[PDB]
Amino acid sequence: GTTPGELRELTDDELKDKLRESKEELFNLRFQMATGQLSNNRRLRTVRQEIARVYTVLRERELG
Amino acid sequence: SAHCQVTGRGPGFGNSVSHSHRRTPRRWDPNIQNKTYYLPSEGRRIRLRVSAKGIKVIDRDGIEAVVARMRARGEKY
Amino acid sequence: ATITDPRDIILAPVISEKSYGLIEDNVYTFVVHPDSNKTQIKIAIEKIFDVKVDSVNTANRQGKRKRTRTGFGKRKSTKRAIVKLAAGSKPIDLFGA
RNA sequence: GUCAACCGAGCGUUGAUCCGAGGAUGUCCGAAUGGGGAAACCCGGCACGAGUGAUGUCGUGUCACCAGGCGCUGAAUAUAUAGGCGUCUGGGGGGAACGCGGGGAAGUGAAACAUCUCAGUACCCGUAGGAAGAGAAAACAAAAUGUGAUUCCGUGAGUAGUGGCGAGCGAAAGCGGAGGAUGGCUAAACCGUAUGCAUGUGAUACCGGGUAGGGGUUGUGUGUGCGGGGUUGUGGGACCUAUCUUUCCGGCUCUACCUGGCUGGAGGGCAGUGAGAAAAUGUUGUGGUUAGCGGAAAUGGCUUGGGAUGGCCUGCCGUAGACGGUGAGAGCCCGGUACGUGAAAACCCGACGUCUGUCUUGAUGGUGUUCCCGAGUAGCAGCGGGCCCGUGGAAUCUGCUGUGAAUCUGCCGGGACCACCCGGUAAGCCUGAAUACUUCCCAGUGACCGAUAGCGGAUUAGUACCGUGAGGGAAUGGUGAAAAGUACCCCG
RNA sequence: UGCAUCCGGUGAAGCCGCCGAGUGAUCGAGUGGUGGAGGGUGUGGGAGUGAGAAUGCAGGCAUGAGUAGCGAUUAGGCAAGUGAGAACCUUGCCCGCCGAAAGACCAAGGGUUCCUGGGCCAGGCCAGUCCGCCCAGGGUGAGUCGGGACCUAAGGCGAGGCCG
RNA sequence: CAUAUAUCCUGAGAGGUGAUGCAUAGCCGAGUGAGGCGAAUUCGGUGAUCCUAUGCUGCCGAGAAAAGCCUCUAGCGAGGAC
Repeated sequence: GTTPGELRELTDDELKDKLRESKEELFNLRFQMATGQLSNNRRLRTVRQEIARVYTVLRERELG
Repeated sequence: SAHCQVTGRGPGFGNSVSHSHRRTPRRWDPNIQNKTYYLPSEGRRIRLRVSAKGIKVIDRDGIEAVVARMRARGEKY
Repeated sequence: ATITDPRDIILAPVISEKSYGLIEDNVYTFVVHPDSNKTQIKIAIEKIFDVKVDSVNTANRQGKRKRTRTGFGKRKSTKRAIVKLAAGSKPIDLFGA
């Protein structure tokens, strides 16, 4: 649970930390989903969105 | 044809004749030739596709003049 | 920026009797991205699990072609990759059978 | 999201779903463009970065082709060039019609048919634009004291005419109108210039006379590129030469001095993103477009009916009785209309102030003669196209060859041609508005269709199916007010 | 459709009718059944304005007809089986056929037809518990195999280029 | 200097290993089908359209190219070769 103004406080390397973490989460979720060990499907959507936000912020900071 | 170069005297397309007509063209070409010339400025021999008319133009007008006029048209001489 | 993550290639496991007969003797089958390859998959896996792969394989699968009131549709192709972990032998826990 | 339900798991007043404008990401093919290729899939290089014990691998970029400019070199070969290497900017293809230039048929009609016509149509090519092209008189006209760029519409006119004088084709002038910009910019004579191919009065000449140092502002030539001057028809213009001579000075006229003529700045004026030079600037208008929003008045009464929006009887609103839906025809239920509102951002109009130039060192007229007024062109001859005009007595406009002139007592036209008069001043260039058109978008109208109709397509529609391929090319709408879609039992 | 008026969920149209009418094309504001929302009248206006024939078009249905055929020249059978249902499906023992093929392996080509589980209103020229049919799920693993990253022929494309 | 069965090259195959293995006849009960032990494994004939053979012989119709392999230098050359 994050938002853009919340993230814009974070510097780059912190963003990459959260980025890699979220990708690990997405991976573990896909395995759980196959296995059937998952119920809250929507976390996939949420994580996918957060990754998009993070790349977006990086590109803002690279075109600013 | 490769097309003239100093003027642009391209073809034309006639048609009929006498003795009853028949409708039927016969391109009226221009008379281009392959005369060459010499540029004393840059020390070079140039070959062109120029009609006799254009040769007339040259000899009463120069060659430098003509190549400048062709440079305008940007022909790939 | 762009960040190569190895966990975006490996998409998912495989869950089936063949796969489990392989797991009984330490061979694991995953589903990968079509434009992957064996060196890339080897590196991804022996990074992610810090475990010692020695040989990798692959396969392709042309998707099935079902029918509909509309007409003749078609599922998606894939690429299945098959890994034989070496004598290191730490099974992949996150699999969850 | 949906046909399209079902299930699961969630989010949301901290403002979700939804709508609008701008951005970001943007796999692979495709002009496709690193090389290649059976389109969407195979192989690489170079710089950097990530990664392995090293290789393999991975990520980010970039590398095609030509045209032009600039830069380095100048092969045979001497000048030097083509070419080679690097860098910078362009172009490349798609499109529904509309346009301009070029090419360019035939079936048909002629009761046959070739000339003719169908048609300079279809089609093909090359290039465009939001419109295009044409466009400022080398024009019309007829002695009227006329008109005054062009284009598109109405008429003249199915006429004068043309035509195997057969089929058939077919103007223009003139007149009324729309729109108005009766519009601008150049070359040449002549100077000042950098030059560049040449030479040497090597001197009485380069300049305002003259007082003059030099001893060449090269002395004289000749084209080139730049800047002035000059843009016309009743002819004008450059030299010449008087007159009034509508700003201050800095330096210049080779030079100190009197003048004439330049090179600078300054108030100023004019104009401006104009066709007439070109870029951005910041204010900027409730100016316009791109989401929307409010919005008047009956649970009215009796009856029918499953349901009243019906009938009958009572009221009301109305800058709103257009339309549609709602369980049966609804101004007063809903959606919305008349009407008024509304834009942080982007886009378009002008508006401005920047910014840019531009005339200002000036003009009106005089006066007698030399010079210039767009050259392989106009004209003439030979074959041809198209003009009402089919080679005819056949002008004007033109295409290829061959020949080939002058500059104002010049030249071209006024339907052969000649003399007179008239009009106009070609061979350099730009020019808006009226006009034509709709792939797409927005809002509406219909004495148009209403599922064998209407777009081929209300239904998966250019789909299925057919064909190797270009290419053809279908069929199928309706439960009811709402699924309340027959729980349960019996035969099977 | 313009205009004026009339009927209509207290049941219009449309359809099946009965009874009747008009000199005819035709008519019933004359009534019944079905059915469920628009229609009639008079005057004018305008027409995609009247079908029985085009070896006419589209759909549906008949006669032929419950007839011909049911796709080779190898040939089937008995018991048991599950099953609602068995000439054909599973197994057992017989029998018979090909045996340089009617056997085993590749290339082109096709594209899940392969295995398992379930299924039989469509299909199979009969029926069917069966099937290449239907549904879901599963399944194809290459340093050495056939190709590419290695090369070239026929031929193709073709920078520059020449012609047009 | 050379004619040798010298020397070298190429090369079907026989032989040893490969193989203390595998696998096979069969037996056992076992019943879906699981299974487990598993003997001898010599000698002759016959005979390929297959291999040496891109060989050999003969004839005329006179019989793909390039990569690859080996080699000589140009050159990169103080580090590396096996």
